[PDB]
Amino acid sequence: CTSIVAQDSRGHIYHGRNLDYPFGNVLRKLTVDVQFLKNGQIAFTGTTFIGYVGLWTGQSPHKFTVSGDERDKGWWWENAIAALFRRHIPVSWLIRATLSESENFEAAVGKLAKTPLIADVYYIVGGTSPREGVVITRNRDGPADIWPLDPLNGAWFRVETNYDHWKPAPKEDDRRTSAIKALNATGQANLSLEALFQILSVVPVYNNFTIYTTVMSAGSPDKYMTRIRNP
Amino acid sequence: SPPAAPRFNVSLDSVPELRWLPVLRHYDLDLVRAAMAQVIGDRVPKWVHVLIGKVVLELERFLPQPFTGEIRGMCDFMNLSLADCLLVNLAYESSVF
Ligand SMILES: CCS(=O)(=O)c1ccccc1C(=O)N1CCN(c2nc3ccc(F)cc3s2)C[C@@H]1C
Ligand SMILES: *[C@@H]1O[C@H](CO)[C@@H](O[C@@H]2O[C@H](CO)[C@@H](O)[C@H](O)[C@H]2NC(C)=O)[C@H](O)[C@H]1NC(C)=O
Ligand SMILES: CC(C)(C)CC(C)(C)c1ccc(OCCOCCO)cc1
Ligand SMILES: *[C@@H]1O[C@H](CO)[C@@H](O)[C@H](O)[C@H]1NC(C)=O
Ligand SMILES: *[C@@H]1O[C@H](CO)[C@@H](O)[C@H](O)[C@H]1NC(C)=O
Ligand SMILES: [Cl-]
Ligand SMILES: [Cl-]
Ligand SMILES: [Cl-]
Repeated sequence: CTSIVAQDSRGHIYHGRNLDYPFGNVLRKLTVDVQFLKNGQIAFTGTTFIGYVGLWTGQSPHKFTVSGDERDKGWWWENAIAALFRRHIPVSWLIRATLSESENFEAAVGKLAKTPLIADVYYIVGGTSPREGVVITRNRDGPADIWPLDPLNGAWFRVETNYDHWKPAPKEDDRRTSAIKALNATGQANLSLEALFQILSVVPVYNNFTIYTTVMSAGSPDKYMTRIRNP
Repeated sequence: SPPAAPRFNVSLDSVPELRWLPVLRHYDLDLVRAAMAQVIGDRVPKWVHVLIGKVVLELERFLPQPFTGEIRGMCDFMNLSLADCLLVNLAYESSVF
């Protein structure tokens, strides 16, 4: 997977992600955008596969955007014990709980970073005000690292694939470099959801296993868009 | 641009067991069943299959609603075994997917 949170020259936050998984020929058909309604009003939007209630991609209107990437760390008995005896919750259910409950961006970052999880994950969160973009590298108990944007010092985007950002990326599966090269070439002034879709369309950021690309900006909630790839 | 994903509504005011059914009615449920059979059969070890069935009576209660009720609602609607619907929804946690 690949998730991107970035900020333009105008202080707006954009968020996009590719969800990579095998079995595309069957799951592409099942992709849906779901608007979850509370009392007739859209409480939050999410993208899932019909039959799967957890959200790996979601948006709270005018509050924040969330997407989660896979982090392979630990052994099966850690997930089993964390789920059975330590009463941690699933990774994609916390994303949805955050979209439904958290009142603002800073509150979602705290809920996503500190709530115990059955497995590791990378949470990418985008907000509405400037600087509101972060990569939360998660452990089962808490956050292993918190990596916010730094526009004033030039770091106007964060790219997260499936590896710890402070270590080098495997040369065998190096989609991070392509995303950054595409972001470096786009530029902060030209940044937009359309431009974010073009970046997430770069090979191998968009690869054989990509099922869908979602782009979103909580500050402009109506532009939420999921596109299914090479059906 | 490539085709936009279908967009549907889910009312959180409805009971969890009925929340997703308005969405499922738009799909040939056999296709959902077929996608499960390919992803499950090609990944799950048997001891997990027995284990999750062994623990369905527990997983239903200590895992937080409405996630458990929503899964049970779609599973019965599709005439599937809850153990498998719970397994798909816990695919990331099982680590075997
Ligand atoms: C980390 C996000 S991921 O989707 O790419 C992933 C990577 C590794 C292991 C598990 C998962 C994961 O989160 N999922 C696996 C596929 N899935 C499925 N949902 C359905 C729903 C209906 C059906 F017929 C088949 C499937 S498979 C649920 C979940 C998104
Ligand atoms: C999904 O739900 C939303 C909100 O409940 C619907 O949007 C409303 O649509 C009616 C007309 O159909 C308008 O009178 C309201 O003002 C709309 N509300 C909002 C907040 O946009 C939307 O039509 C529903 N979509 C489907 C396919 O049922
Ligand atoms: C805790 C459980 C076992 C009840 C349910 C969950 C889904 C969390 C789980 C957790 C762990 C698990 O182990 C998979 C073992 O794979 C090793 C052989 O390839 C299987 C399932
Ligand atoms: C992107 O640009 C910044 C500033 O010019 C630089 O620090 C960074 O190394 C560049 N990365 C790539 C992959 O070109
Ligand atoms: C589920 O099984 C019942 C039999 O109890 C049947 O009436 C119904 O049509 C079935 N639905 C589907 C989607 O297979
Ligand atoms: Cl909810
Ligand atoms: Cl980066
Ligand atoms: Cl895992």
